[PDB]
Amino acid sequence: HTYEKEFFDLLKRISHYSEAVALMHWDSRTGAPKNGSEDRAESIGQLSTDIFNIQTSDRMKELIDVLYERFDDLSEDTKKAVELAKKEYEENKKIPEAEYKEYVILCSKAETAWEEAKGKSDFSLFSPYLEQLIEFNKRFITYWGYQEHPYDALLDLFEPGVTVKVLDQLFAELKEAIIPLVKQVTASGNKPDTSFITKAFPKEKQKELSLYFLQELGYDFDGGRLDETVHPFATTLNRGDVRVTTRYDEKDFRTAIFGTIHECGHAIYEQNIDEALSGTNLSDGASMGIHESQSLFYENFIGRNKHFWTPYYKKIQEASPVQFKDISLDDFVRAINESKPSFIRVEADELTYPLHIIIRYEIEKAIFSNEVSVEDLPSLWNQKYQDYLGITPQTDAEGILQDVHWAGGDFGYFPSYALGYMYAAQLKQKMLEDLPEFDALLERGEFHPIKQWLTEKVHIHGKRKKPLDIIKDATGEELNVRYLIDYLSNKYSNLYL
Amino acid sequence: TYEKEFFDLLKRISHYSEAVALMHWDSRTGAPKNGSEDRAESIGQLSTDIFNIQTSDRMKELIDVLYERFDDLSEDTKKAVELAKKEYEENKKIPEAEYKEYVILCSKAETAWEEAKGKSDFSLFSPYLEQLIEFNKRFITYWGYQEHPYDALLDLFEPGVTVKVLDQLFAELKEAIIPLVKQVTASGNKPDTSFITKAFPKEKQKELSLYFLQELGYDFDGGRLDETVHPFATTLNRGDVRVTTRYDEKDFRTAIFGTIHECGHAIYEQNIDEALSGTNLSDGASMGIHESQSLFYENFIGRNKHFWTPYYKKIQEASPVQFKDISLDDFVRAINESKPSFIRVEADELTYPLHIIIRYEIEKAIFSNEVSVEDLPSLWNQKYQDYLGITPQTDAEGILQDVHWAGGDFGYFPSYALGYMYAAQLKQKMLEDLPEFDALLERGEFHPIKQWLTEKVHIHGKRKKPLDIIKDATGEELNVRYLIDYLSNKYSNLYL
Ligand SMILES: [Cl-]
Ligand SMILES: [Cl-]
Ligand SMILES: [Cl-]
Ligand SMILES: [Cl-]
Ligand SMILES: [Cl-]
Ligand SMILES: [Cl-]
Ligand SMILES: [Cl-]
Ligand SMILES: [F-]
Ligand SMILES: [Zn+2]
Ligand SMILES: [Zn+2]
Ligand SMILES: [Zn+2]
Ligand SMILES: [Zn+2]
Ligand SMILES: [Zn+2]
Ligand SMILES: [Zn+2]
Ligand SMILES: [Zn+2]
Repeated sequence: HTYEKEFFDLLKRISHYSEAVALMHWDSRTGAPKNGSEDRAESIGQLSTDIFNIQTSDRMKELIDVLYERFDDLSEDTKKAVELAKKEYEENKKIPEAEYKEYVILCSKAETAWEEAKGKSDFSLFSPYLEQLIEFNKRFITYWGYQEHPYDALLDLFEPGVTVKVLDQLFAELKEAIIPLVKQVTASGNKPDTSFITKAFPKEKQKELSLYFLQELGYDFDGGRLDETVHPFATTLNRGDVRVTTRYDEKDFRTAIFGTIHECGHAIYEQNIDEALSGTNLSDGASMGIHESQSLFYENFIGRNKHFWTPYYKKIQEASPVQFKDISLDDFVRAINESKPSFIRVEADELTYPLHIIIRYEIEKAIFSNEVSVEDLPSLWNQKYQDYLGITPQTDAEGILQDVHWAGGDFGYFPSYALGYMYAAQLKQKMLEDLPEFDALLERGEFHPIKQWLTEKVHIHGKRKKPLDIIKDATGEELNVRYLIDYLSNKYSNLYL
Repeated sequence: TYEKEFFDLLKRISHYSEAVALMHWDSRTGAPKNGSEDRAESIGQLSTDIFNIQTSDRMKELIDVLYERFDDLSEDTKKAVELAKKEYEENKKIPEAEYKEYVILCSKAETAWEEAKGKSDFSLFSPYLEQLIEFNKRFITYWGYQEHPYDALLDLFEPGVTVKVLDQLFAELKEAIIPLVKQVTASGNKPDTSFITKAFPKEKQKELSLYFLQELGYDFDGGRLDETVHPFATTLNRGDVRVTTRYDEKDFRTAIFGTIHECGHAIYEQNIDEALSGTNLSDGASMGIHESQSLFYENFIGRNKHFWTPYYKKIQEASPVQFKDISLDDFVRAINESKPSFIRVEADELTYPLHIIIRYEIEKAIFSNEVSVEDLPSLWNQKYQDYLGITPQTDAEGILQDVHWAGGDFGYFPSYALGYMYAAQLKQKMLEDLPEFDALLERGEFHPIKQWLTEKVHIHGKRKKPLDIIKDATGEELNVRYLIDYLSNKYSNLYL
């Protein structure tokens, strides 16, 4: 089919602009000289609008139309690809190209601005951009339109189907189960010694471990690389180039470990999406939610599984000797999985983690129903952390400025971490049927069985299935919170109670 | 509105260049080998994207409309359009589909080249060197030429330079160098060069390179230093000119002169009139003029023994065991040693030109179809014997030595000699306004020298042509005499 090839040719063209775009973003987070900032933001905006144009072009629209009528004579991937392109057409089409362009430029600038604001713990430096980033999104919500809550317009950008109504009901149950559970954890003298955790752990050695764990867990270094960054992230330049980045803290080796493993999650996913889909519309994660189910599956359902540490603790002890000298493997894991309310989401424990997502969800729900101004955000932010965690951020760096998501314009994203955590919980239990020897594998430092399970259930499909079908097909039951609640509940009732 | 729409196309090209530059730089500093293929494609798409703007019909329309209206355009705009017209006319002779696959080939070929050099295996790079040469022979056809077919490629870098010109030009060089080296190779004055090949800790070298970069004027808020196989300097945008180097713990010289050399390109790129930023004119006047700046920094500063007066203290403290009880005097005497060798990039001042000539003739033979790919390693090793009296034992130190070809840079090499000549001329003339030059180096005060180079060379960007740059700066067109005298004198006082 000629029209088909002209269609995929265009996507593959977009594919290349994407690599250039992702590299520029990655380069900006790994050393790009500040003097080049302005032109760098300009170029990212140009190549982004290029992609935008190829997707909003009359020709693209004609190719879609034609291919829809001949829908039956086409293969599965082609059908899904055109339906996907059709939505992206109708969707972008609602936005003035001149606006998308300056927005993209603003994001590139806002993020560099943000990186500085956070490093200095300066809200006022970021504030100006935050106001615009939002002002743009409010406007975009108008252009796309919505059915219930205007915030759904943004939620739909990451989890098609997830609405404010659906989330309220679900975050309700999480509160109902986590908060009281976290109170019990707080009301006990079972607090495990964690003194050895906050000691000095030489950076150079943490770097060795992160690289090591990556190799161990299955991250392909021939198709990736590890580098340092203020805020860890994983990006896909092209199917053969999926990079991850982490952050080291000599007073908490944990941050790098779980951050690296977290990112390793996304990477593994990306490094296993069917190669046939490469260069196309469907070579991407099913949704942030399903993507986060992979990062969280690795970080939490492996990295935070005590058997995962049996074989590796020997190394950790040798990397920073004086610190873990005479610390029991048993004490070590108990120290790692210490649950207690803290300020940083990225570094929070498994039990208190969901609350962070909830806090962000609600603040955003407010920002887009015009209930809060940029000026009162820090105050609103701090209040929520008190309501759900009983602690109040004292600095901007550990407060509102903590995450990069807003700086990049990613509003409506955060809830996907919650969902992702739920998906991970559900995938984990169902995986036990096929791999009962799970904990045994971790102790043997054997991860291909687990990885393979995920590749066939999630990875490989890429965007050939939607989240709903991904989970129903893998566990044979739609997304159900009970699993996460049971996992968490059962796990933190034994460590403390 | 025409002039505006015109510069708007140029700025549009400028952002594609950053993207391309970055993709290139990234592929030389870490990019995963599995994204190798698609990386080539993206460079190709983005490169062809720039090509299409320069060859578009609307661009040609804007070109003509501004020419009619010429006399009313500004000096910058005039030159901007003259350049746009040259590239339009030049690129229009090449089939788009072909430039695209050619760009993709260079990207893939350079990747294959890094590996071939690493494994010292020519067979791995041969399949590519075959295609690169083919495309270009074919390009000579499209562009056309007058005297020698190689003239079409030489024109890509040094407009106005031809085989006739270079033959005569190099002829005088061989004549002055060859006998001069015999002498140096024939004297019991061989400076002691034992402490050089000692072990110099890589991590320490890196500190020095960063130190010298700061000293010589490189702006780190506008750039960065990173490692690579083959050092180079690139401009992503006016405020992002990066430089790379290569550390050898068994000869610190490689990283030092390598960095300072790249610093030259950078100090230049970082001083082109900002007004030309985002345009057609914000670049080097030509490869020769660029190599004139890198070579001025590398040789006329780095190799002027006075340069080491203020820094020799640091070199000793970085690797104390190595330079323990070695006189500053003996140091500079060893640094500027002159013995025939295999690697151009590391070759000494006296023998450097011979390396360029060897490549000049080889390339000349290549495009006049007087040699096949299969026979190049042979011919190459022969010339290295013909001019240096030594034969490469591995293709790594032989024909795989430099990257240029893998990158599709044929007709580029001569520009190093022209730059070296330009440097020699700029130098002697600079002595007129700066006699205390050697005094400045002893104090490590370079601002006087940089500012001179900036007013005479950098600031202009592409506003002036090389012929214009040199005439305006020295008062006379280019002249080999300055380089011959400089080398003649300098290396006669060392050994003879
Ligand atoms: Cl990021
Ligand atoms: Cl981002
Ligand atoms: Cl194994
Ligand atoms: Cl290169
Ligand atoms: Cl002296
Ligand atoms: Cl190159
Ligand atoms: Cl002197
Ligand atoms: F890098
Ligand atoms: Zn994540
Ligand atoms: Zn970002
Ligand atoms: Zn295995
Ligand atoms: Zn150079
Ligand atoms: Zn002297
Ligand atoms: Zn290159
Ligand atoms: Zn002197």
